[PDB]
Amino acid sequence: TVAAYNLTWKSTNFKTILEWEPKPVNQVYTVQISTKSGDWKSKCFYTTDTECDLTDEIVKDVKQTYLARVFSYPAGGEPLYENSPEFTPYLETNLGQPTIQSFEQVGTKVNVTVEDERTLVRRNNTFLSLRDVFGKDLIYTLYYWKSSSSGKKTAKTNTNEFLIDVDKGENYCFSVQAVIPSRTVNRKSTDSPVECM
Amino acid sequence: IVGGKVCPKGECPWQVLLLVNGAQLCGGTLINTIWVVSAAHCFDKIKNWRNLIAVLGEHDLSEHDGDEQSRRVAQVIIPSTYVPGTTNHDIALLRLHQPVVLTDHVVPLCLPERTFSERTLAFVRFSLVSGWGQLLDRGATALELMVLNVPRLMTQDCLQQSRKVGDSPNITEYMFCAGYSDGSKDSCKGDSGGPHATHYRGTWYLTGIVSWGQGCATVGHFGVYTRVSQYIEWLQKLMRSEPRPGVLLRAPFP
Amino acid sequence: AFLEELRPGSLERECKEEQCSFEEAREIFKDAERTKLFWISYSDGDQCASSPCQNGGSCKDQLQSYICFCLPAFEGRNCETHKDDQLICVNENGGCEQYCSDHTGTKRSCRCHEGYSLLADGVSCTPTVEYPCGKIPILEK
Ligand SMILES: C[C@H](NC(=O)CC(=O)Nc1ccc(C(=N)N)cc1)c1ccc(Oc2cccc(C(=O)O)c2)c(Br)c1
Ligand SMILES: *[C@H]1O[C@H](CO)[C@@H](O)[C@H](O)[C@H]1O
Ligand SMILES: *[C@@H]1O[C@@H](C)[C@@H](O)[C@@H](O)[C@@H]1O
Ligand SMILES: [Ca+2]
Ligand SMILES: [Ca+2]
Ligand SMILES: [Ca+2]
Ligand SMILES: [Ca+2]
Ligand SMILES: [Cl-]
Ligand SMILES: [Cl-]
Ligand SMILES: [Mg+2]
Repeated sequence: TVAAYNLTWKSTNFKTILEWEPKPVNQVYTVQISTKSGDWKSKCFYTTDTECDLTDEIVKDVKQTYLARVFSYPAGGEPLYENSPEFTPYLETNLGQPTIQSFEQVGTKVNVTVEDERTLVRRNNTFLSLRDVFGKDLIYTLYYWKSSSSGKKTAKTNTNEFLIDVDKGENYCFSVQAVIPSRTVNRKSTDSPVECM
Repeated sequence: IVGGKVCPKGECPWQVLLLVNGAQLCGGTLINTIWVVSAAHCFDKIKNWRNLIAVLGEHDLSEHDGDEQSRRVAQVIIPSTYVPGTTNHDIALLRLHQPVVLTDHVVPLCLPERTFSERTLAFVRFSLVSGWGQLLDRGATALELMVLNVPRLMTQDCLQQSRKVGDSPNITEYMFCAGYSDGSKDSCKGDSGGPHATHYRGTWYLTGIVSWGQGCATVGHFGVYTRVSQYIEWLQKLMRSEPRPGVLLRAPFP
Repeated sequence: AFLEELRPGSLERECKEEQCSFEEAREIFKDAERTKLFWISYSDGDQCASSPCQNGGSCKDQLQSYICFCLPAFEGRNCETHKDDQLICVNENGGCEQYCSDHTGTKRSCRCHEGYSLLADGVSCTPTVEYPCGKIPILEK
């Protein structure tokens, strides 16, 4: 057998997949995952895939730090294996692309509402939103501008709504980003699709 | 045991104290009313084979109480492959001359099936190690039974995380590492032969035997334990064997 | 239809209803940054169009990828893994309290160490002796 290599964590809104190399030849894999002090849990038993969905294990506690390892078993005592990098979902998962749910003119102002971003974390029959999981750690940022602007303006919110001042008779365009300001890397989501008045 | 706690009386009921000529020799683990598992290296210097005693229900070596039970050791079975003065195949199976009586203070540890021990118990992070060994590297031994929780490592990790020592013994498939490399906690010389017991879904099982290491709680080093799962079939067949005239039996392995 | 090109520039008519090029969108937004903000998501395409999420799962588009939200009995990138087909001894001891035996062609069975017997649930073990191995009597076994 040959040991797996280039173990990489692929995670967005807590949907977390471990990926590795190489494509197997006369060998199969099994993945294990644990917290620093917990027991090892096996997943993706004797797979020929070079990926393993570990979402159901990391969502038990997104704030814990997980280590995974990929075992190589011959098709025909301890097996060869390789450890993954450590992964702390709360600090490292990519923030998903947001969607502007609605915008409404209330006279000289516009309310812009961000759709609740669904995550893979469950709380008895329902998927928690990004705000349910992050709370005060999550903000949304809005880029807004009128057709004749010399650039764009920025607004920020602790909720999923913005209330901005607009010029009368001007049509505005909007785009939003999910942000975890306390992070140093992977701080922001990609931008939402643009919506215009 | 370095950095552990006193095992409260009756909470390590399978621990065995082995004596030779009435003096402390090693630890052991009771696995049924007649059979004790210990380390082969404990018997390297024995001359008086008829003077071996197993004590069950022991706790405080300075006081005797009505929970202690002593039995003569009738047979000491060691793998023929074991070489005195070396680490590989460090296991001994001891037959008591008369069974001990099971009580609230004397209970055997389960000897598990091999496949269950390999695929389930081996991945339980922590297990307990115990004994009346040294409280510090090369220091005095303990009067009250000590116990310590240690995490297990796969051998590849143990080798990668251990400080290199020139010409150190190989860690074979008949051994496993457990413990801490920060110099805080470990089993020690006087704990040899004692259990490394693993708790799984309400039952405790024998997974290792205190065997060797580089000093005791030495920075950059883990404790090394005999990998009991490799000997299940060997132990089971020998427990069904007829007694022999002499005490020592070097039995074929596998 | 050249007669539709007489109508003034519209993000809705040119980009929403029909597919627009980067230049057409750039003439609407004018600024290079604003056009990039629009272009990064609109040109990316919908990876959920191929309906990758199996077994009743839900797809959510992402940049050059997607995420599948699975029903409780499923897992995997595409909800392809059936949790109900994973009852094997390497998976958390097959749910057995003590011993597990795999049986290809049929379901696994659970067994017990000597001094214990299997309960009616087919997974749990109960002592058959006063002092079974591996239990600590002073802690009420
Ligand atoms: C098996 C035997 N054991 C003993 O004597 C008691 C003992 O070491 N007890 C203990 C328990 C726990 C810890 C702990 N957990 N820190 C430390 C010590 C032992 C035999 C030879 C040894 O070195 C050699 C030398 C030359 C060749 C080879 C060779 O194998 O080729 C190995 C070692 Br090292 C240990
Ligand atoms: C939809 O199609 C396949 C699954 O059939 C998937 O691999 C693609 O990524 C997705 O766009
Ligand atoms: C999307 O989410 C999954 C989990 C199912 O509830 C689907 O019916 C829904 O559309
Ligand atoms: Ca005593
Ligand atoms: Ca339209
Ligand atoms: Ca142009
Ligand atoms: Ca997309
Ligand atoms: Cl949200
Ligand atoms: Cl006796
Ligand atoms: Mg056009």
